[PDB]
Amino acid sequence: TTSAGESADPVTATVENYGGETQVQRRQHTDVSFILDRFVKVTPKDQINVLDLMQTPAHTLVGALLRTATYYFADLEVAVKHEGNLTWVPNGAPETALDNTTNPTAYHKAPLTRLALPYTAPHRVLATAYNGLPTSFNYGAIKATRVTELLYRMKRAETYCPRPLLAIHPSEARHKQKIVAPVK
Amino acid sequence: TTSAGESADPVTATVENYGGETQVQRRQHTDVSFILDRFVKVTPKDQINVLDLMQTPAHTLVGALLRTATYYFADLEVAVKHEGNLTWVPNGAPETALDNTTNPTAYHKAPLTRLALPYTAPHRVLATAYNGLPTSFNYGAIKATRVTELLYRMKRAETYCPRPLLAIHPSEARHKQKIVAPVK
Amino acid sequence: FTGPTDAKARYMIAYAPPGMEPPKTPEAAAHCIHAEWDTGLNSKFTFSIPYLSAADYAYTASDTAETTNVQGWVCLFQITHGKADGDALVVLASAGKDFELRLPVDARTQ
Amino acid sequence: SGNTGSIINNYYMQQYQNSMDTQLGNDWFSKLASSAFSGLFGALLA
Amino acid sequence: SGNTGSIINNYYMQQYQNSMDTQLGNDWFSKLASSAFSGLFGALLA
Amino acid sequence: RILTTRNGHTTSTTQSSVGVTYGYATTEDFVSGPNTSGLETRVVQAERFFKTHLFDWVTSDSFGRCHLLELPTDHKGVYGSLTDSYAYMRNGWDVEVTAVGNQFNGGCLLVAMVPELCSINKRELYQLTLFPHQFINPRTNMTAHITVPFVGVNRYDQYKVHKPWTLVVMVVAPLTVNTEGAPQIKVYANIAPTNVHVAGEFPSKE
Amino acid sequence: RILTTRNGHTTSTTQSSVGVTYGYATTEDFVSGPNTSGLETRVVQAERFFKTHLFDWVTSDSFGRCHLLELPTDHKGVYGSLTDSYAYMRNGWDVEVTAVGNQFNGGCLLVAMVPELCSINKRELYQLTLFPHQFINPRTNMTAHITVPFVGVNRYDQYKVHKPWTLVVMVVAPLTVNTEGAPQIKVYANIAPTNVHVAGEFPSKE
Repeated sequence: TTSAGESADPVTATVENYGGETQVQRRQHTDVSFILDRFVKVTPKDQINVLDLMQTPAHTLVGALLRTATYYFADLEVAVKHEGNLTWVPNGAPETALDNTTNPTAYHKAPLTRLALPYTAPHRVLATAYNGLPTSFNYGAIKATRVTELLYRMKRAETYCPRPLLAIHPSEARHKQKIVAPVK
Repeated sequence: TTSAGESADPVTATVENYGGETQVQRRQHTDVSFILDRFVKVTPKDQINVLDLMQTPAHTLVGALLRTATYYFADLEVAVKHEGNLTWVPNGAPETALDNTTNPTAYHKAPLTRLALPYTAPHRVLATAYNGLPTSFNYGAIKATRVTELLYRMKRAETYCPRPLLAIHPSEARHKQKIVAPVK
Repeated sequence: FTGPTDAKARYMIAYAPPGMEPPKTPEAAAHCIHAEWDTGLNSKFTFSIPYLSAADYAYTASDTAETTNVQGWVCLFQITHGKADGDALVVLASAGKDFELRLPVDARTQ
Repeated sequence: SGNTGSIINNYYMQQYQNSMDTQLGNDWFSKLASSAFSGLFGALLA
Repeated sequence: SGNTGSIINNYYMQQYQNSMDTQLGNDWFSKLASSAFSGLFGALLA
Repeated sequence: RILTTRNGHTTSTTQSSVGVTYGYATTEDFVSGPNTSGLETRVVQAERFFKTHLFDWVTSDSFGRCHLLELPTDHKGVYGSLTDSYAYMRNGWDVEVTAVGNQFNGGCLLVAMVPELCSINKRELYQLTLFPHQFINPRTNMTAHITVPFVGVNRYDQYKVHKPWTLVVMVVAPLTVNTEGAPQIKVYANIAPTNVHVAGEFPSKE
Repeated sequence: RILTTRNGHTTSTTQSSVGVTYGYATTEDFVSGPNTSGLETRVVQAERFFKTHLFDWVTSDSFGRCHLLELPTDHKGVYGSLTDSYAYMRNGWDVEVTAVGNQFNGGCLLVAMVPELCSINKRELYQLTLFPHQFINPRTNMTAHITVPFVGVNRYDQYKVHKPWTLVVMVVAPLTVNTEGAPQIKVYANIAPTNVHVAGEFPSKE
C-alpha cells in the first residue's frame, strides 16, 4: 500500500493485500479502565502520606500506563496497613487537619484497611506533565501512627493526550528473560 | 453373540441372549467433569511453584484419570497454605514478574487461600503426552515466602483421545486389601 | 522514502517463517511471502506482516534461557537504486487491524 | 455441570469466574458406545 | 466498566460510592483509528 | 469382502476387507483458523499412497513385540517436498497394513494408530485396544484399513519437530506354520495423507 | 501511473507503469485435451514471482547487444520441484523487467518475449518489435510488464528438452550519463508463471 507518508494520516495495511484475510480481535485487556483498575504499591512515608499518583514507580504497570497520558481522571481506592487510626483529609486541607478524628478516620482492624476516596481536586482533570514537578494537585492525605504498606487503585479511569512508553533497551539483539516453565 | 471379532466394531452382549433382562444404569459418577472436580494435593516447592497438572502423582485418582486422556481442557482452582503473600503470574510471564504485587496477589489470611484461575495457555487444549517431558504449557506460576500445601481442582474438564489405565498387579490371584469394617 | 527527486530505489520486504535459517539474497527470499515496491510520487508503503503460527497466541518475550528465533524473521532487501547513494529510508511500526494483546503482567522497567 | 450443587446464582459474572469459550466457523465415544451391535447374528431357535 | 464483575447491585448509592459527574452546555483515537485508509492507492492487476 | 480404496491417482483393491475403522472422527475439523490468517493452501497432489516395509513376523516373535512407525516418515515424493517448502501443515492419515500369508497360518496382529506415542510400557499393551485399531487374523483377513484425522494441541503442526501419529503393530498371538502355512509373513504398510493443508512457505536454498 | 500486480502471495507495486502488454492472447487456451485423458492437476502454489539478475547496462554497450533468458530457468522453489516431479507441464508467463536509473539518463531498452528463439541475426533485431514487447525509457519509465500464454506444437510441453519462451532484452539506444545521471543501470527480471498444469508424475529417487 503506497501513500503520502508525510501527510500523517493513519494508514493501515492488511494481509488481504497479498491474499490473506483479517481475523477477529478481542481487545478487552488494552482498554484504559480495565488495565488501570488494579492495586499498585508505593513506598509510604512514616506518618504523613500525601496521596498523589506520581508516587507510583515509573517501571510498574499502573505507573507507566498512567504516565502514558497527559491528562487523567480517576476516583481512588486505597488499601493501607497501619498502626493506630488512619485519617484522611481532602484536597486543600491543612496538615493540622490530619490530627482530628472528625475527618474520615478508619479505626484499626486487622490486617488492613480498604477504603474508597472520591475525586476532590479543583481541576477538571489532573496532569502527568505540567510545564509551569507539577502543581499541588492530589487526592488528599492520610496519616497514622506508622504506615507500613500503601496501595493505590484507579477506578473510572479516563486518559487524554497520549505520551511515549519506553521498553527496556537490550544489549544484544533481543531482550531475553527467564519465562516461567517446568524443569521437566 | 457371534461376530467378526477382527473388524473392531463395538459389539455388546446382553443377558437377554440367555433369557435375562437388562436393567437401568446410573452413571453420574464416571463422567469426566464430576470425577475430576475435586482437590488433589501435590508436593510443593519452597517458593516458586509452576502450575502444571503433571505435578499430580500418577497413582492418585485425579492424576491417573487425568493421564487417561491425551488432550484436556480445564479451568483451575488452587488452595494454598503459605507464609507471606501469594503471587500468581499467567502463562508466558517472566519469573521476575513473580516479584511484583500488581500481578494477582492474595494477602495472607488464616488458614489457607482458595482462588480460581482461568485457562491462560496459548493452545486450544493441553496435552498429557507430547511426542516432540512435554512442551512448556501450564497454568502460570505462584510464589510466596514459603508454600507448605498445594491443592489443585480441575473445573469444566474436557478430555480427548483416551489412553490406558493400569491397576495394581497382584502377586496371588486376587489383590486383597483391608476394607474398613467394624471389629465386632 | 526521504531521498531527493533524482534518487530512485526499489525495495523488497519478506517474511521468513520459523523452521529454517532466513535468506541472505532477494532471489532466495522471492519464495517467501514478500512485497516489492519502488519510489515515486507516493513516498510511503505499508506492508502487513501476518500472524502465522501453530498456536493462535504468541508470547511477547523469552525469559532468558533459550529459543532460537521463534515467530520467524522480517527481511528488508533493496533491489535496485539509481543515484540513491546515502539517502534515508525511514520506517515506522504500528498495530494491524486484527492485532490483539492479552494477559496483563508486570515484570519491571516502566 | 461438574461437582457444583448451589441453587443460588453466582455473585460474580461469567466473565470473571471462568474462561470464556470461542466458537469457530460425550461425544464420540457416546456415539461409538450407542452404535454397539446388541442382538444376535444367526437364526435364533427356541 | 473497569475491573468489576459483580452481578448484584451495590449496597451503597451512587452518591457515596463515586464522584458524581457534571455536564456542561474511545473517543478521538477510536475515530482516528477507524478512519485509517485500508485499501490500495493504485490500480491492482492480477 | 471386496473393497477398492483410492487416493489421488493411486488405487488399492483388497478382497479380505473386514471394514474400514474411522478413528476419533469421520469428518475433518475446521481448517481455516485464526492462527494463520487465511494464508492456507490445499495440496491435492500430495494425497496419494506411499509404501513402507514395516517388519517381518516369524514364529520366534512372542506376545508384545511392537513395531512403531512415527508419521510422517521419510518421503521422497511430493509430500516430502511439502515439508521442506512450508512451515505449517495439517493432515489425517489413511493407513492400510497388509500381512500376506495364507489361511493355514495362525496367530493374530493388532494394528493401531496412537496419538503421541512417546513412551510405551508392557502392561498397557494390554489396553492397546483403546486406540483406533484392527486385527489381522490370517484365518480370515490379511488387510487392515484405518482412517484417522489430524489431532493436536495446535490446529496446524510443524512436522520437523513434532510427529503426532504413531502406527504400532503388535503380535497378540504368535505365528504358527501348521503343515500348509507360510513360514514367515512380511508385513507392509500402505499410507496416504488426507486433506493436507500448508501455510508459511520457506525461502529456498538456491 | 501506479500499478500493483499480484501472483499468489507475492506483490509487486510500480509507479512508472506505462501499461501491461498482453501478447498473442488475453485468455488461456483449452487445457484439458485428448492427449492426457483428464489426468491433469492445477498447481496454485507455483504461480508466484521469482527474481533473476539479467545484465548490467553501461555506456560502452552499443546498439544490438542482447541478453537472452530461456524460460523456464533454474528455479529452487515449488515451480522447480514441479519439473522434477511431473512429465508434462503448461504455463504462461508474467514478466516484469526493471531497469532503475534516474530520469537524467538517456537511451532506451526493448524487452520482448520471443517464442522459440533458437537463432537470431543482427538485421532481424531491427524487427524485434514484431514480438510482444515494451520499451524501457529512463526519461519516462523503469518498468516493463508483459503477460503471455503458452504456445507450442503440443498443448503440453516437457520442459527438460524444450523451452518455448525467450526473454530478450536489447539496447536500442545506448546509455548516457549526462551530468546528473546514474553511471550504470543493473537490469533485473521478475517473472511469475501463470495457469500452470502438470501431468504424468514421475517415480522418486528415494
